[PDB]
Amino acid sequence: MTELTYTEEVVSIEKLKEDDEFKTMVPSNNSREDLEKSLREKSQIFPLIADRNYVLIDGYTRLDIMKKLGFKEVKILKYDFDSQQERDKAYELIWTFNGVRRQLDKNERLALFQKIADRIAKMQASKNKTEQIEENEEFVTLDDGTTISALEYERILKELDKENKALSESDKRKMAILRINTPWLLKYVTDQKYKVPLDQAFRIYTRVKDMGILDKLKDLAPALRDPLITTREGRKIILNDEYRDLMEKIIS
Repeated sequence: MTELTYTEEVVSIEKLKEDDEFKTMVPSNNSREDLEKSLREKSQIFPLIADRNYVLIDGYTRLDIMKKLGFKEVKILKYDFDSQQERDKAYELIWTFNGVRRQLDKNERLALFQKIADRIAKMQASKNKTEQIEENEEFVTLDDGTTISALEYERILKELDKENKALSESDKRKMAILRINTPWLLKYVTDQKYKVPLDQAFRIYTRVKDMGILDKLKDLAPALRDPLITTREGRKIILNDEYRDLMEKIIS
């Protein structure tokens, strides 16, 4: 992978062009007032991240705040690549500057992590097709035709977080297995509405797959599946064995 280079410069605040995808990459959080006073008191401590053509990659909230605070010019890091052609590079920057961020809870960074890894996967299926064994058996098909195994996806995760500063070894493997084998289940961990813990979601996975009822659970009606999963009360029914009879009933 080519090395990323950039230069530090100051530009008119209106010179920055926004990319609606990058604008919505990072899950909404409660950090606005945080970097609102930072910019209020001591102005710009950190520069924003832009590409060669001044397309904003990272710093959409910060830019919005500064626009409203009268700021006329903003310090940036202009990287020497075209985000519209080398998206993969923009994707990496957004992860680098957000995955470790503390203002983001574990579930919001996981949702970002997946959003990133999914992008990188398509970026590699468009190059390879143009220019543990068990884990390599299962595959998922993204909304573009890009298919991939739990193994490849997991290796992609590691590449994005080698020093495990964002997640742990087992967390990346748990997430990878869920992402490929049971996407509908991962969404519960990713959904802002639920923020179901990963490790808890994975316990449900291994559990329901031992009972041979992975598909019954997946095919359950939302009215029944949501409460059974997004609630601690519901998980007991799935996890604690003294509730087998109830579970079998819920299933059908």
